Amino acid sequence: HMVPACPPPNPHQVEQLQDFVSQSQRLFVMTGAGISTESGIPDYRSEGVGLYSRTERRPIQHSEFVQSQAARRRYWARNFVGWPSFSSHEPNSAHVNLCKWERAGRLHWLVTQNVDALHTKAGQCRLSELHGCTHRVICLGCQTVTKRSELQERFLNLNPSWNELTDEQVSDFQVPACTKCGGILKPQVTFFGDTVNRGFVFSIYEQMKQADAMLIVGSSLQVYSGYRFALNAKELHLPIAILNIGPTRADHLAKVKVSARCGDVLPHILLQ
Ligand SMILES: CC(=S)O[C@@H]1[C@H](O)[C@@H](COP(=O)(O)OP(=O)(O)OC[C@H]2O[C@@H](n3cnc4c(N)ncnc43)[C@H](O)[C@@H]2O)O[C@@H]1O
Ligand SMILES: [Zn+2]
Repeated sequence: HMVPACPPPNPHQVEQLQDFVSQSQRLFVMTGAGISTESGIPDYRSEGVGLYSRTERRPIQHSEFVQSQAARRRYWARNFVGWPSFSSHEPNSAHVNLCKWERAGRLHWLVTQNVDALHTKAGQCRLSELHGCTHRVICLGCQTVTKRSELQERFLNLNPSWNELTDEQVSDFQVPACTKCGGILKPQVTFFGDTVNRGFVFSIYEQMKQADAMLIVGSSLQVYSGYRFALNAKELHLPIAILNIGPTRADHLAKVKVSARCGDVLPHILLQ
């Protein structure tokens, strides 16, 4: 399964993370793909187990999606097949506990790199989805945003022989067009080489200014899109803590690092 193996969790690290969280009133939290491996969603870079470490998965480049009809067909045919299982994943105790922390007024804001909607399903309201969400679809022509669940029905009517990975296998596969303008639809996620909207970025940094600490959960921070927010914490003179099984790009900035499954540790952190 998808959770990398980890030595047994060290109690002293756990204690230091508690003390970190106790010192905070306005925690800024960043999560990545490690917070959803316990929900059955694989991560990308866990050594020996992530999609890029262990498999032939290559992300799609944005510019190829935008410039090639055939690339769009291959993308969408795979996304169509995977949607019923992908859409059925549930939040795990880590997402649930972060939502508790928000209810208690101790989590100031959370940013995720994940596109899986799990923080939303769990009920995290003070949330930014840094890379978007696969449950939303956007037209490249008019910017209208629709629900992915609604697109599925449309895929079924257009490709009824698929209800009975190369260009040849995808020939009988047609992609629904935008119903407002006839333009190209895309999952409202940040593909490789596309960049996050600068006003959105700027609004997340604005939430940081009032935090008093940062916690990173379940990200390698290898992608600059996420690591920049740890850099920003350091510029704000915020203490940083990490709860992550493998190494991260921010390990040198952290005051406290807990190498442990996040669903084993978070339920133990108390707010009183
Ligand atoms: C634009 C897009 S969607 O980019 C995606 C993604 O948003 C982005 C950033 O990736 P990430 O940091 O979210 O994911 P990854 O680099 O795979 O790191 C996940 C980390 O989680 C750790 N981990 C694994 N399961 C656990 C666990 N249950 N408890 C605690 N630690 C865990 C792993 O050790 C690993 O260091 O890169 C991709 O191309
Ligand atoms: Zn449109």
